Amino acid sequence: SLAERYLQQIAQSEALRIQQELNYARDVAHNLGQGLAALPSAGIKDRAVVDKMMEYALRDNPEYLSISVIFEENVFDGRDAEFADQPGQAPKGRYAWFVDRDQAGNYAMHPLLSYLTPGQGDYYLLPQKSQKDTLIEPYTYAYNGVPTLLTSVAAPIVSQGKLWGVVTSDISLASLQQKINQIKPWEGGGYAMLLSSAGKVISYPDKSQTSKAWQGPTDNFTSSVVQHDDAILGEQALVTWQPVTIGNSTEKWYLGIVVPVSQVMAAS
Amino acid sequence: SLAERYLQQIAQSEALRIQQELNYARDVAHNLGQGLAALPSAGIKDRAVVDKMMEYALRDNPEYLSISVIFEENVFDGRDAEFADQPGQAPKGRYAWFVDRDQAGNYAMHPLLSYLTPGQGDYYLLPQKSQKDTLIEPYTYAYNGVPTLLTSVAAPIVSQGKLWGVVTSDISLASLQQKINQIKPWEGGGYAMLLSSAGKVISYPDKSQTSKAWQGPTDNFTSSVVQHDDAILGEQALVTWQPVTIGNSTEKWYLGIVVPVSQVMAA
Repeated sequence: SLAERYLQQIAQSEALRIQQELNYARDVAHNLGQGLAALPSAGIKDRAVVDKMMEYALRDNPEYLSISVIFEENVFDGRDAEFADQPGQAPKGRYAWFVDRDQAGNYAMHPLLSYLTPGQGDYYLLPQKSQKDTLIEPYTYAYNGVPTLLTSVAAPIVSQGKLWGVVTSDISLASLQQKINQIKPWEGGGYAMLLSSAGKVISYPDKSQTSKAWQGPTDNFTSSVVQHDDAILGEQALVTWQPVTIGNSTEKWYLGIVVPVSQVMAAS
Repeated sequence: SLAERYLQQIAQSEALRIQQELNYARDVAHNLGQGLAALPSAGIKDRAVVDKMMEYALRDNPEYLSISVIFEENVFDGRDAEFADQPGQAPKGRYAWFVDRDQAGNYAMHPLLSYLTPGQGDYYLLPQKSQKDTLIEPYTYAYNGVPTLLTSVAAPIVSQGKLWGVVTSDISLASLQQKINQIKPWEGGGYAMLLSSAGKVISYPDKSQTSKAWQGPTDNFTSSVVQHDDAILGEQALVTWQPVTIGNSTEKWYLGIVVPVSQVMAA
């Protein structure tokens, strides 16, 4: 049907827009990583140089929560054992650090205490093993004493067959929701929703649903158009899903478009 | 009008896909540039470090022709005078270099001899003046002795108020054409076109129009659908235009979608 193809095409356009936002974040992390891997080749072995490069990347991205960098064991300078148990360092002396902004807006380095533990540390552990770009399931981190729901857009660092580590761009769920809730897919109405790979809510007009498992209408996040009793719109709605993918990832997120049957069938 | 709106939506999706590809190149150049500007701040003043980061950016982008970096005068190391008027260097001893691949496939650094000359050097001169990301009008450079049509995706380096220079990702027009000509906007049929800001043909299914001016019926590059006799399709066709923009560029390219009227009149 012509209406349903048009609806499918709207969903495609909107998934491409949000895909551009997430790829931008992947690119910041991926391109920062390629430059960091060039440093040992050029004879630069000073971890303060990595700190400054990470700082300038965060500086250029004022809405990001932080940038995180994890090199593989010893590959940067060979000195993980010297840092191993010193105060304020990361587990086993690894170059595993992130940069964020303080309450005054100046830039601070903090060690990645979580990077070896399953769950919290998946921003490192999952892409380290797959060597694939990865949109990480939503989780929580306290920045300046404020619990914050976020995702990480993680990019393995691969060059000349060698894994150098992982770089991530750390993105608040709120900032994503700010873009998704602007989407008005049909004559200034309807709404858009965004779901993770595991089907966790990234953005839904009922913010109380954030980070929770979706328990609703999808038939395996189909591209087909399906009619549902929608609680946000309070009427019969048409729903279609489109995938969102970054870099070389094989997994995906799902953008959903929801429009009222009344305004669609009636426009005909 | 529902058919019109769908056609417009198709153009918007195809435009977004091309725009993602051009923005990937903008990002390569922009993000390298931010890393390079960090280096003096960290005490690195060795031009060989810049060489290596450029090489690693090109290595990660085997399809690109080269990556070019032009620093502003003396901003990296203050030593331009020590490199000035030596053969093998760029004009005035500037850090102005590109990296490319040999016929053997290994990486070589070459000076940007043209960075101050109007026309050939616009990849530097135009973004240095506007300080905006810029899709450079298509031009020619002899890589390894072979004239090649390319565009440069140019990203001025700005950090904490200061212009540090310009980085560019240099892309062959052939690779862009190879992507535009796979676009089949309708049922597997029709085609897509790409005009530069100046109306030069970036991509048109007749490649002999490449880089030439477009003396065709564009309606102020309107989203509005317009009907025209089309030579490529050989029938009445519907045309619609959508902008394509990178970074903070104020200028844009235009993707045109062209589909036969007979197949749109179907539904």
